[PDB]
Formats: sequence, C-alpha cells, structure tokens
Amino acid sequence: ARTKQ
Amino acid sequence: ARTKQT
Amino acid sequence: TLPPAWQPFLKDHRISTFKNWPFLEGCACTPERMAEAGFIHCPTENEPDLAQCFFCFKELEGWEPDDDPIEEHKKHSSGCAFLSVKKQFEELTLGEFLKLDRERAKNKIAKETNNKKKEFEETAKKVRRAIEQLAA
Amino acid sequence: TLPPAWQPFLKDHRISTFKNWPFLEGCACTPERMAEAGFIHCPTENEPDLAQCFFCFKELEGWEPDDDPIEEHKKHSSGCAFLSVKKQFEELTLGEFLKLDRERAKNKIAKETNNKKKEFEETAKKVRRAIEQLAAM
Ligand SMILES: [Zn+2]
Ligand SMILES: [Zn+2]
Repeated sequence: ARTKQ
Repeated sequence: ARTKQT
Repeated sequence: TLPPAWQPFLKDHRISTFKNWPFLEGCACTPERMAEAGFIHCPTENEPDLAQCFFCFKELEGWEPDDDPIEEHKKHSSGCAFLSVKKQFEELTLGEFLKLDRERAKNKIAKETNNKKKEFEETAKKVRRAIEQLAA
Repeated sequence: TLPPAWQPFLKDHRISTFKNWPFLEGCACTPERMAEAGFIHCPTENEPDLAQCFFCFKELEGWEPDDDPIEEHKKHSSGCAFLSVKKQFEELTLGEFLKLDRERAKNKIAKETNNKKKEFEETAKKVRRAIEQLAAM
C-alpha cells in the first residue's frame, strides 16, 4: 500500500 | 436535609 | 471535552451547578462537599436549596449548615452505587464506567416510573373524591 | 451506546465501515485486520480502496491482498500512538483514554494545517508565476 497523493 | 415531597 | 450527558460524572461540572448556594465557607454542606457526594443543584422558585444525586436521582431539600452531604446521601439513599465508588473518575476503567452508566440509566427509568405511579394515584384520588361528592 | 465522535476507537465500528471492501477471506488485509490496525474505509469513486487511520489520519490506497495492515501502518506512519496501545478498549482508564483522545485531536489539527500549508503554497506559486509573466511583456 502507498500514500495518497 | 430531607426527602422532598408533594 | 466530554458529552453533555456524561458531564455529571465530573466533580467540577457538579460543583458548577451550585449557583447562589447559601452554605459556603464555615459550613459542612459546601458546594465542594455536595459535589463530592454526588449532588447537583436543582433549585426552583419553591425549593431554592433543592439538590439531586446525579446517579440515583434522590432529591433532598431542607439543607442545614452542619449537614454532612455524604452522611445525608447514605441515610436517604443507601442503595446508591455511586457511594461505593472508591476510585477517582480518571482511575476508572471504561468497562467500570460503562457499568456505572448502565446502572444510572436503570435508576433514571425507575425514578420516572415511580413518579408516574405517584401522579396516577393522585389523579385517582381526585376522581374518587369527585364521585363521592356526586353520590351525596 | 457511545457518542458518534468516539465510535472510531471501537474495533466493531471500524470493521463496519468496510462496505464492499474487495479483500476478503484468503487475503491478509481483510476488514477484521484493517480494523484491528486502526483503519476505516473512506472510499471514493476515484479511490475505491481508500483507508485512513482514525487516530493519525494517514491515508493509504493501493492495497494488495498480501499487505499486512499493521506492517503498512508502521511503515507509513511509525509515530502513530494507536500502534502502541496494547490494552483492549475497556481495559483503558478514562485518564488513559482522554490522553489518547487529546493526541488524536492534535493529530487532526496537524493534518488540517499541513493541508492548508500545501494549498497556500500552491496558490502562492500561481500568483508568483502570473506576476512574473506580466513583468516579461
Ligand atoms: Zn445517589
Ligand atoms: Zn495511525
């Protein structure tokens, strides 16, 4: 999972 | 103090 | 920052209900000691010194300056579970706190139904008297 | 029977946010494990797998089935104090709980101000550029 941007 | 009544 | 419904569990909220309480320094039933004992100030025009336990909803008037509020609570409502609470509010667990709030809700209902019983019986008295008057 | 604002501290509330979560049995990032890790489901049309920590407000998307939500929380927001909470909710003291809710409020504020800072700086870039363009001819 990755951060939102 | 005392119990309150009606 | 706690919900209005739970404020009365806080000592400082309870103290703050005492607006124009007549028994201040020198007296045994001060705002500090009333609040420590569970009471909040529920004055009326009629009953200006009226106080009620936020937990068992017992209502007492006729306060005298030498009255120890805790002894008065014990005498007048010995079954009240708030009296058993030894720990400070913040030392309670949430489980303990929630157990307590559930008992408070049951006490509230019981009180409301006791009041309804008293109103019903009073209406019944009026009806009775009026029928007796009419039979004569 | 607890105030809406405090519900997200409860595991069962958090689980219940997961409406149409795609990763179910067989996967490591199930609703049960997302909730255990602090996440609630904040889907959009655009970002249908969007999840956010209720406590530190970190927002993660791009979930894969083998993702362990706790490890992902650790990697992406290691300062989050909810990660330190060992006790069950009802085993917390009110003093502990209130200490936690204060940190949550501070996190919320920090997030909101971090957002404002980025929006401002972006507006500042537009204004600057437009002034530069004018001074050119
Ligand atoms: Zn009581
Ligand atoms: Zn977090």
